[PDB]
Amino acid sequence: VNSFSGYLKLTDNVYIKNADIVEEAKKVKPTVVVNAANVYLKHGGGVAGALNKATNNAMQVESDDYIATNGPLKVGGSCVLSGHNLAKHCLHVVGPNVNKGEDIQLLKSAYENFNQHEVLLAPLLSAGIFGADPIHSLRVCVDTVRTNVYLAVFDKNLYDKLVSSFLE
Ligand SMILES: Cc1cc(Br)c2c(c1)C(=O)C(=O)N2
Repeated sequence: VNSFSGYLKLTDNVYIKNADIVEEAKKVKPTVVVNAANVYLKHGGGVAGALNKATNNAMQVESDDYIATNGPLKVGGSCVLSGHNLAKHCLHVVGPNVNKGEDIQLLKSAYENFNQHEVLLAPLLSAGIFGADPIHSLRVCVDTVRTNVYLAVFDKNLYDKLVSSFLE
């Protein structure tokens, strides 16, 4: 459990690896995997789509039941659901979608959710379709998260860019 290998230590508590977060979850068996969620927990693409596909749609079936009963999340908010075959727990965190005019300031609130878990496997929040600058997201992660966070970045050129930012 929580067998993270090959990570680069950026700060006392933030580590980063050029890896596919699904293959990391399968290798590492983390207590917590973080999903880059939306407020309706519709896992139709990006990390959310990849994680749900890896669970054989278990995640989407559970999420649909959660939303029908409980209503949507708030931007900056989170819920803990089953980690299925990937982790003990999935922390579904909603970062702002700046592509849709949501406030980038809520990225701090999104990362604050990580502090309720001792160790996490996570993507950068508000990246990809959510439209935030990934170098900014990593800075907010480092500034906000006090617990141990292992970041998985799939794209090599983005990974090198991110590492060249805290180290150059
Ligand atoms: C200055 C600098 C830049 C990059 Br990208 C790096 C490093 C150091 C590392 O040590 C590493 O692994 N990637």
